[PDB]
Amino acid sequence: PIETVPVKLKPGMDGPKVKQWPLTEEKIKALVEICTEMEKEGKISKIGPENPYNTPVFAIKKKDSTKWRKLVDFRELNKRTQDFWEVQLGIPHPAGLKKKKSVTVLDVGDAYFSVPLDEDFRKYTAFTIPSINNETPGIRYQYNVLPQGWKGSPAIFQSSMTKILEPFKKQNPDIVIYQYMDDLYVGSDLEIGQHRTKIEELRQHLLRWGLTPFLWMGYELHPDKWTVQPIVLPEKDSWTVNDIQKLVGKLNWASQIYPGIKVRQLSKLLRGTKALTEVIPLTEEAELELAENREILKEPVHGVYYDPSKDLIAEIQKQGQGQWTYQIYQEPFKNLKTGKYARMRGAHTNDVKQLTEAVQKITTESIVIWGKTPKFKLPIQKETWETWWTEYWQATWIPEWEFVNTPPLVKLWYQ
Amino acid sequence: PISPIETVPVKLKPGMDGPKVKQWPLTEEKIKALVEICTEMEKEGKISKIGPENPYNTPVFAIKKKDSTKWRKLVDFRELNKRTQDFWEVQLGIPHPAGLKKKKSVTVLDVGDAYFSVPLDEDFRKYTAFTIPSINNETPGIRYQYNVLPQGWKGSPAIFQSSMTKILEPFKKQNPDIVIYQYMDDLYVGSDLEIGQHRTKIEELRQHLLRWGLTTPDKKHQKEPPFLWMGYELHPDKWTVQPIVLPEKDSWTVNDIQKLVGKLNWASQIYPGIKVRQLSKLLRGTKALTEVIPLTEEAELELAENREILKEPVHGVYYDPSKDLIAEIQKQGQGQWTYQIYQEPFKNLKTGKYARMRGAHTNDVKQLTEAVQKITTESIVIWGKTPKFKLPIQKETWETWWTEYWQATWIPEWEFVNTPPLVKLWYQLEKEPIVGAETFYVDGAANRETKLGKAGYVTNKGRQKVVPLTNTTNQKTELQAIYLALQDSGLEVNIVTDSQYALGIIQAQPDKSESELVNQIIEQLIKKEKVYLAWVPAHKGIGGNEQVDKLVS
DNA sequence: TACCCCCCCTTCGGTGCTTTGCACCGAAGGGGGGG
Ligand SMILES: OC[C@H]1O[C@@](CO)(O[C@H]2O[C@H](CO)[C@@H](O)[C@H](O)[C@H]2O)[C@@H](O)[C@@H]1O
Repeated sequence: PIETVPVKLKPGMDGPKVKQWPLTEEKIKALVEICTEMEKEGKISKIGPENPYNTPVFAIKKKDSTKWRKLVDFRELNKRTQDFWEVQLGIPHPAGLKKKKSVTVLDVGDAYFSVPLDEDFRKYTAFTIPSINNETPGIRYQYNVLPQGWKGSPAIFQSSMTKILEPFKKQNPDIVIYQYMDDLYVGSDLEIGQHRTKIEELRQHLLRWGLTPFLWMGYELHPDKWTVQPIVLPEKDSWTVNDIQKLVGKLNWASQIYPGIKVRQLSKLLRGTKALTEVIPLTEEAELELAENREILKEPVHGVYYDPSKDLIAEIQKQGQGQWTYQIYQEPFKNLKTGKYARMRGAHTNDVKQLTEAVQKITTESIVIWGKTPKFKLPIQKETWETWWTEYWQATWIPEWEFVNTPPLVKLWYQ
Repeated sequence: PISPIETVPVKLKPGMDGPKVKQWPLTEEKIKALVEICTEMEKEGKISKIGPENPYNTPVFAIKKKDSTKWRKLVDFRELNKRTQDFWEVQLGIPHPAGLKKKKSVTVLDVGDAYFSVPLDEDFRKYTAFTIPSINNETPGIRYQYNVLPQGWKGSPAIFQSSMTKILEPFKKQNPDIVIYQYMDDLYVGSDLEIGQHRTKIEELRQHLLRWGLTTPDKKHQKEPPFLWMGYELHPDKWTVQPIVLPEKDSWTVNDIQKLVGKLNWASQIYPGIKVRQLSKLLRGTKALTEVIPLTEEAELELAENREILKEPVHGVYYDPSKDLIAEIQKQGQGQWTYQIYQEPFKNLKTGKYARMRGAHTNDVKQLTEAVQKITTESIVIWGKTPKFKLPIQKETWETWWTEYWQATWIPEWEFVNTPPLVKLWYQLEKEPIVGAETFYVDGAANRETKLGKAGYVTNKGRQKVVPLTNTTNQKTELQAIYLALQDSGLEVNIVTDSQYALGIIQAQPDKSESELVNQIIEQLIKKEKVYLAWVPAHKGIGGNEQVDKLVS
């Protein structure tokens, strides 16, 4: 007896049509089981070819979880769905969440299944289960309820959600709670045990509505401890021609970010034609120029701030030795954050696993800080990525990405 | 009395209306055989005759069934197809024999007259209307509308196929001891049941289908092996392809080579070692399908080697889930690779090739990686898992490649197999400048309008060169200047360029290129003991970079 | 003078940095195969 929030698409846009990609045996086995059970309970229903629309589906295991979890890639539907900001259904983002000492991430997406979905919008949720060696043609379903991974779901459910958390919030006013897609981010300044306690409280509090993948899991962050990786100029006593050439290259590039940077005096040291390995002393003029440049790199870039209306973009560079650098930005050369990752899972064995972890870490950070996922520029071949990435994906959301090949002529973000 | 097959709702695209195309003129033999058929359709209830309230029409025609006395009826619905709603196709891929497990008992049957056994959507029937000339248009002629899925309609395959699937669904579920492969109307059925119990189950399947109005004519019912399925022949312990016909024709059109390469690809799935490179190269060009092509000396050797492989019959085996999958790859040269997938030695599940050349400049390691990726995906399609790989590349070679390369890259669990030719890196650039090696500051430039340019260098020992160049570009001169430095330097050299373009190419360690100049540079790089490449910004008055910039500008 | 699916090889135009040339990539039309 619950009425449905009507939903439209952006005008001038059809629904998603995206081919299902091949799935491993274990993932298909898991999907058939889950989709069979979901069909019993009315959450999904079979459909035919007369529905033109399709969305890819696969399955994942969250970190340190042994049970499969259905994951639909709604990225195409989400972009084509009406922005719920215009409908006022948008979820505001707390600035203080990144300030908390601990933030736990709960998967609440299970709740959304309780809410029916607008009948006319259901056709857009269509997906297709494949089979090994194409024994059967694809078996199509669509959603009768709010699907996990759809941007509309947390919005339409927000009403109910605020109500359920009302007592907990008021009992614990110093705790920050933010909702993004299927996840709940809960911050506090408490001691860890106290924090973990209050998280368990919030869970039982959720069962009280429950009675009236699974919720038990949680993941701890410490955003207060997050660091940045600025641009740095090496310190040397003696400089070769090569060193100074690299420095000039690096500085000349950096000047796109910090305009006050000057290579004139250092470039002069390069005046002759010399062996790369020759040691040359800095002139009196060049030493200050370097020093004056170093200070400019200490201070922050001017007129760089977050614009809520602009998309976030993330770039990643492979630095070797399991080291990875990244920059988050809206407009080029104005970076909102810079960072470095090292010794992640797959370090010194698997590049793709490491990059997958990097992408998940960066998205997580972006969600906490700006309440947004960036579009990624990935340093890898399309086919390489597309082959292995679903094997390592532990997250309930999928960010946007594109593929780039960029030789590091200057080692800019790492030395 | 049949259980009726529920109709599939179908619509035209919004604000679009049914087709009116009328008819093109027909030859009498065609118009004649046509009208006899329309009558049979009317009788059996596949079609209804009332035409007067219907503004719509679409052409019809006829052509003979292959090497048969019989005339076939076809409707050209292309205009309706445009105006009809899009469908989502449920056929995602083709089943492959190497994915079948071994079965004691096997049957292959087809459903008779598939499309015409499925009722069309009541409201959509009117748009299917068509007009036959009575006798050469002398008199008005017969008008009809389809009561079932017509041939030529884009929605027919998806709709039949889906209906076919819904009928089978209860039967599969209540007989888990059976395996059914439905491709469209074509069925493969297999079991470990005793043939009697199996002959029984088949007939139940046959009645179940008849109950919904789907016949399975005895003519299309395969009982005894070899079973002809999906273009293959299925024996009990082994499978193979149906025989391949190679044109031996001594005068080759464009179209001849196309057909030839086409069948070779098809053969490659089982017959190991097939190479289409030189044959395909005969085909690259503007030539029209009729132009006759002389076979090159290599292409004739390629075609020759192919025949030698095909002379012998080959069989694949079936799949044993208990055992791991093994994928083994070999380099065939010229960017050609073949592989074998197997569980036990010398018994191939299947084989294949990867010849694809992507990118202007590449190397064997990139290509091997790509081959690994295609094989991984193909394997996941057929067996739903990734095979363990055996590759002609040393662990250190691979380790040096992927750790130093600036793009993320990986290969799943694999082991080195020593099977020349081995994949290796042909040169490695120094990470640091070389002490005591001559430093070449290189540069090149071209005039946009004249297409004339210069390439040159100056070194720290006073050595200098400038060379004039015609019909060139900035990018070419930049590579040229690096080529000169490599030619004019000893076994160890430092090279300083401002060219992002040139360094981008060379730092990826290409062993092969579509560019002759790049190949020449590669040839020099292989001869060197040590090379250090370095980039500096232009127009900063750097190094010999200022000095050589003036020389060539 | 028709319809739906998959594959390889080539060609060709769009797209974005290597920049006004060059490299990449997807679409489409040739061929093979299936119904
Ligand atoms: O890897 C990119 C690849 O994914 C596809 C198909 O799944 O599209 C998905 O990824 C895109 C990149 O973020 C999204 O823009 C798109 O909405 C999503 O479906 C392909 O389109 C693309 O080649």
